[PDB]
Amino acid sequence: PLESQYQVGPLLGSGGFGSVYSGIRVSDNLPVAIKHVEKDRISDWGELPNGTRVPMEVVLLKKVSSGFSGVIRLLDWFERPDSFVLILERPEPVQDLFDFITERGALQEELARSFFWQVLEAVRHCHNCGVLHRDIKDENILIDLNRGELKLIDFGSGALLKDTVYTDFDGTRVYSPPEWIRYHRYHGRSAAVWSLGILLYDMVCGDIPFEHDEEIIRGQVFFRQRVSSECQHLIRWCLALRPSDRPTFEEIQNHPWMQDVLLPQETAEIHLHS
Repeated sequence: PLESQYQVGPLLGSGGFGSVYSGIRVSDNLPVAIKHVEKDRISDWGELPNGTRVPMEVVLLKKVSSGFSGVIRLLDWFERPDSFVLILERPEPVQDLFDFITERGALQEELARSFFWQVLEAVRHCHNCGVLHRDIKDENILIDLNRGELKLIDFGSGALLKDTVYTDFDGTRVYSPPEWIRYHRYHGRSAAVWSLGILLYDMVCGDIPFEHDEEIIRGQVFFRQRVSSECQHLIRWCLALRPSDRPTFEEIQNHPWMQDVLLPQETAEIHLHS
């Protein structure tokens, strides 16, 4: 019954995703995030096993809800006359990867390795559960600063994972692959790998490689910071113009740059001062 369950706090953020508030679960003082989405602004709608009409986001979150801490967890949701309200886990203290990179600059490679591996494990979990996120980027990744653990957030542009072609997209253009820009056609996993290349470059360089369609299409990658030969190779591989030339998730995690990753806790002790 909503009001008697949560104590609503300050606005955490807003945007294409909705409006997200800090909240507390009254029953156990649990930190939560309360995300509101207007029905009018809802892209596409889904399908609960019981068959009520909910936004796809709800569908996707439930499909990826489990013990695994690499993806945000949906705890409850409500329907209102003009909106849906999502109760989500909130780590505390937390900071997003965009803010982290803004505050700290280009990340040491040891750190970018730990973070990127964890992103890979989380996207693999999504795909495994039939979910394609479709907006992988620094802003949609939270860092649980205590545990050195990353969380994927905002599945509001996601879809069910299919093996046929997608002709629709509404994630972040600068993270979208050349085949979306040129043809308005992509395949889930290979588009995901492209965005993973953009994000890796973002971590090691402190900014994204392309701002304009022409740059995305041309595919030429310039390194503005000192980046190791192996990291450069991995990044350029993910950012292959032909989708079919892109690494599989397995090929990425077998890549030599990806060897000897730190544990999340190790990562926090060293790089998060914990």
